[PDB]
Amino acid sequence: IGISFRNEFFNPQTPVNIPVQGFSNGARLRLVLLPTSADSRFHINLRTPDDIVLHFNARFDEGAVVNNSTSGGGWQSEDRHANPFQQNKIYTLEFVSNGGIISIFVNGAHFADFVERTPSHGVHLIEIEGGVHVHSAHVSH
Amino acid sequence: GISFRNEFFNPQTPVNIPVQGFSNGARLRLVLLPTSADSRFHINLRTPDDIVLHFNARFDEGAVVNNSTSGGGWQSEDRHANPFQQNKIYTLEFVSNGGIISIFVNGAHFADFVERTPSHGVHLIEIEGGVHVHSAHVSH
Ligand SMILES: C[C@@H]1O[C@@H](O)[C@@H](O)[C@H](O)[C@@H]1O[C@@H]1O[C@H](CO)[C@H](O)[C@H](O)[C@H]1O
Ligand SMILES: C[C@@H]1O[C@@H](O)[C@@H](O)[C@H](O)[C@@H]1O[C@@H]1O[C@H](CO)[C@H](O)[C@H](O)[C@H]1O
Ligand SMILES: [Mg+2]
Ligand SMILES: [Mg+2]
Ligand SMILES: [Mg+2]
Repeated sequence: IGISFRNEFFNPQTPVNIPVQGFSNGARLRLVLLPTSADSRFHINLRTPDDIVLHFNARFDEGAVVNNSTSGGGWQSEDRHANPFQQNKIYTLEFVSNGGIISIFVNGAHFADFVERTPSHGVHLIEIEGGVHVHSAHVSH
Repeated sequence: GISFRNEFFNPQTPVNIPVQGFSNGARLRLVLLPTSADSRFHINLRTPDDIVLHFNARFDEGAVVNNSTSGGGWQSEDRHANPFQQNKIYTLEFVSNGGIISIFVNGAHFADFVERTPSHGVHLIEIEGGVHVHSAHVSH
């Protein structure tokens, strides 16, 4: 398992599954991504050992982003947003976690807030799956 | 394969740390406690072909010796006083400055080491010998 002096990795293979030491107190995850036509959805999960704190799901089949989470392994209430992505275009997607709110930006502009339902301090894994190519992934605490 | 856990605690010696991104400004910070288990310990910063810096604390000789390899053979030593005592805690930091690695102990400059081969491609840190590692941290 390799680490980086800049906490950044290029061209990781999907599905990407990357350990992280919590995701709170101002942690930022920056992804440069290209949604693909290989699947009609892709998602990013910020997972603790027990639950998903945030599941961010881009859905080209439904024309939406769906955010949700699990508690005791069951899905909670969905937040639905417009889909800010187009397949085969490049996006910089950032998540920023502080004070129980995970703020989400696309190409530098605020896209949505997610009010977490389980503490993001317990996050231990960043998972990226589905119809998406990850060009780069970076975490700053 | 890859991890954003750039700081970790209490790894067992010997520690093998696969790394990338050792460029100008990169900093390795270790909190260590030398032990009586062996009269020496060392830190190697390696590329896939050579040791860029072998930092070796020696309680038997009363010195730190720095060196490097070319084609697997040792080059010329730099020898310094030993700043460490067994069973005391030290923060040891190595900073790449794009050709000179600057080494600090407890926040004070200890020594510079002039690289004998470029270190851009350092891919592996090893920590071995009579030392307990409380933490390792890579950053800029
Ligand atoms: C299970 C429901 O089925 C579909 O028709 C969706 O429109 C709903 O959102 C549900 O899908 C599930 O939604 C969760 C998040 O709430 C996950 O995205 C899961 O992958 C998806 O199957
Ligand atoms: C082989 C030499 O043995 C003693 O004379 C030491 O005082 C010298 O420093 C040499 O020791 C070797 O030094 C290299 C670095 O030049 C490595 O530390 C190696 O482990 C050590 O045996
Ligand atoms: Mg399919
Ligand atoms: Mg500089
Ligand atoms: Mg400089």
